[PDB]
Amino acid sequence: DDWEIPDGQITVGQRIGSGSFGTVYKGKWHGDVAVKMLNVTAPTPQQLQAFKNEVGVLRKTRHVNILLFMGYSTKPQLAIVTQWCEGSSLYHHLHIIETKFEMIKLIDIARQTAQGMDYLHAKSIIHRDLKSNNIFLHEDLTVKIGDFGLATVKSGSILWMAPEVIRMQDKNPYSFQSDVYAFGIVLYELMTGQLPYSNINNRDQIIFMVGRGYLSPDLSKVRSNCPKAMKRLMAECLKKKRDERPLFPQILASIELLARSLP
Ligand SMILES: COCCNCc1ccc(Nc2ncc3cc(-c4ccncc4)ccc3n2)cc1
Repeated sequence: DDWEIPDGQITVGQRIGSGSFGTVYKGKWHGDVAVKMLNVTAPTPQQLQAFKNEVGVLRKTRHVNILLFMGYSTKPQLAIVTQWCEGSSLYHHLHIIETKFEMIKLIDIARQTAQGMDYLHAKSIIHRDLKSNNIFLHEDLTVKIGDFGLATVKSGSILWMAPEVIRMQDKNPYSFQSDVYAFGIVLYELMTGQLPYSNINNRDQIIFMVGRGYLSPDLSKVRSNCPKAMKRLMAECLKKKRDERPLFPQILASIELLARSLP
């Protein structure tokens, strides 16, 4: 298959954010789309190789809970195109507008997010930048997992980084478990309506402490009706040492099981 999208086809619109390799806009191409895109046609083989790699990953993802890849432009500017999510990111809902989701919808947002990752990890893909920001909500109902900028087979966003990633020896601290840890921090975002470590106000300290294992999210901050199995599961994903964290299959199952025992 060739998903290259010929020149002239796209009508690019309003700015949205600065994604890993460039700038996102709303655009049009057989309907509303998103277009992540590098503004310069000065594209060094560092930029032009990242792009080639993101596309290579996006083109292996066909799942309800992964953001639908649709195609790529080379000319005029480098561009990647995806489905447009009516509803914005999970970050926006939880922290910007403070949407008070029902506890069942929370558990489902978790369920679904886990499903996407599980699918991703079976396809042998490490997302490497999971976070509410990159989790998008479709008609406020369905979860779509986003920015594949960093992502691979075989960045000033710290709060979702496992300690070994904050630490650094290997060029390869990333694993399915380092993804599990970021997922851990999403469960917390969802169960607390809050980013972790708000008592601390100094970012560099957060970095140092997490990596050492002095800081770790305050689970007492969960909502009352948060099930104690969900409370116990956050703990599994947030376990300081990578080897004690469960992979997504067992996480799904646990969220599934706990969804069943539910008022
Ligand atoms: C305070 O109120 C603000 C109003 N919200 C505006 C709004 C609404 C919806 C979106 N939706 C949307 N929907 C999907 C999006 C996908 C990517 C994205 C990022 C990286 N790679 C591919 C796509 C990036 C941004 C995306 N944004 C954005 C802003």
